[PDB]
Amino acid sequence: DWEIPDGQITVGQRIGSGSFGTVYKGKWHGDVAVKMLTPQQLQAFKNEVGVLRKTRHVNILLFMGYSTKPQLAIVTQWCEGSSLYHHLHASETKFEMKKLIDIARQTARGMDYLHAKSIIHRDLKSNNIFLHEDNTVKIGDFGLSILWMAPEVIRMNPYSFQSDVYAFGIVLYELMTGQLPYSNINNRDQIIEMVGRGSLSPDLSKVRSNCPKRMKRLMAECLKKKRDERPSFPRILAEIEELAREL
Ligand SMILES: CNC(=O)c1cc(Oc2ccc(NC(=O)Nc3ccc(Cl)c(C(F)(F)F)c3)cc2)ccn1
Repeated sequence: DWEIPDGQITVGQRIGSGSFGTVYKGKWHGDVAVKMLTPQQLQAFKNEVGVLRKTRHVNILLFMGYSTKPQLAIVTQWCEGSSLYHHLHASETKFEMKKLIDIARQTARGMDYLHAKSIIHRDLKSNNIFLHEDNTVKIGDFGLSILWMAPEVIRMNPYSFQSDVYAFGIVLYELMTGQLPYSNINNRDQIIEMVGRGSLSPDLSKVRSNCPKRMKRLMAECLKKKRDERPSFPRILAEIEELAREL
């Protein structure tokens, strides 16, 4: 069992807070993150712990334990650095194509793993891909998001391995263009209607000129409106892993 008895974790700096939990930096045999949940959100707690326990993979945020006294707390490793989102869209940081692809490859490894464990992420986006120490991808759920929704998710079960695939295609888009899709649509409501209705889809011409042919192909395959035309992560992982053998 992975329960951590009361009194063992030293709870430090409050890191961020939301409708569904508050996260602190912690000390428990070194640095951890501690996510506090209110007593009323027990079910959420069990469900989040339930999925985290199912995972042991270098590109997934490492689950370490939980506490029921005196609070509902989830304990993960601590990551240093910032979200892929922050790297791509908030910092003049322009990655090299080799680095971009390596990020794609690691994200794909993580997502491939999650699906192998029968886990649909449901909320994949660049805000949830942590660049631990600038190098290693840690996929988790850091939320406490329409841009990454498949048309079928938009329309309102809509969540599948293939809706995850689509979100990942949108991550690919960000990596390959540096931008977010639909940057030219000032209206969130418009994006929801048009993407749902079929009317709207990302402009793939916005990609870097040094973007690999195999990657533009892949991206577009991940973004297919009919979810059954989208490829699975083993294929995706294999095409990327092949592509990265451009060394
Ligand atoms: C600057 N550094 C930090 O701010 C920092 C903050 C942290 O706080 C966190 C605490 C808990 C979580 N909880 C999850 O991620 N829950 C999760 C749910 C579903 C699924 Cl599917 C998964 C998945 F995909 F991993 F399996 C994970 C995420 C982040 C951790 C490390 N570092």
